[PDB]
Amino acid sequence: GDTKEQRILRYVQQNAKPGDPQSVLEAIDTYCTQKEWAMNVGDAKGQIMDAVIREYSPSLVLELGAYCGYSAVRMARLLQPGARLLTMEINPDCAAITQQMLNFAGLQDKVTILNGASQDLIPQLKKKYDVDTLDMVFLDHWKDRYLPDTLLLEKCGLLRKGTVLLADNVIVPGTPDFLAYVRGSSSFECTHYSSYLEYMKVVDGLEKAIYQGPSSPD
Ligand SMILES: Nc1ncnc2c1ncn2[C@@H]1O[C@H](CSCC[C@H](N)C(=O)O)[C@@H](O)[C@H]1O
Ligand SMILES: [K+]
Repeated sequence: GDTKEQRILRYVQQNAKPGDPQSVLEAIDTYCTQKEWAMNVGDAKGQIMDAVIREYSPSLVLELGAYCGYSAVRMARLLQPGARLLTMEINPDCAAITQQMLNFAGLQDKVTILNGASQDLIPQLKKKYDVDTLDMVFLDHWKDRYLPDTLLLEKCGLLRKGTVLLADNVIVPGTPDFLAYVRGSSSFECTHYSSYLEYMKVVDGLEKAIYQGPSSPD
C-alpha cells in the first residue's frame, strides 16, 4: 500500500497553507496523531528544538535524518535570512518527499538536502561543501550511529567550541552509549530535556551537548 511518507505529503498539500511553515508543521502533527504514529508527532520535541534555535541563532546547522522534512521545516523556519541547514538523508525517496515538503513551505532556499549516508557525507563537508565548522547538529538518524558520527564529526574538525549538538530519542528507543560518552566527556557540557511520546505514554528525551573543544593532546 501507500507509504507513510507519501501520505504525509499528500495531507500537507491538501490541508496546509503554502509558504506558512507553522501550518505545515501543524498539518503533519494533526495527521500523524490521527494515525497514532507516535514517533512522527513532533510538537513536544519541537518546543525544545525551537528554544535551542532561538537561544543560539546558528548560521549553519547539520541535520542527520530528514524523513519527510518535519524537523527541517521546524528548524529552517526559525533560521535567519542567509543561514543554512544541511540535511543528510540516506533514503532517496525520503529525500524526495522532504524536498517537496520544503518547496511547499517556501523554505527550500535555506536547506540543502544531501542524499547519502551520514558516515559517507560527513568527511566530504569540508572540501566538497566548503564547511568550516558547524554551529549546530541535530541527530535524528540511525540510533547506533549517534556516537560514531559524533566521533567522526570531531575527527573531521567540523565541531568548534560552542557547537551545539541536539540529539532526539535518547531514551526511547535510546542512545545510551552516546549519552554515556557526551555526559562523561570534558569535551561536552550536557543538558537533558524530557519529551513525551503519545500512545506508548512514555517520557522520551533529547540531549543537548555543547562541544567545548578537544581534550588535551596529552
Ligand atoms: N546513516 C544514515 N545517514 C543518513 N540518514 C539516515 C541514516 N540512517 C537512517 N537515516 C534516515 O534517518 C531518518 C530517521 S527519521 C528522521 C525524522 C525527522 N528528523 C523528523 O523529525 O521528522 C530516516 O529518514 C532514515 O532514512
Ligand atoms: K560531559
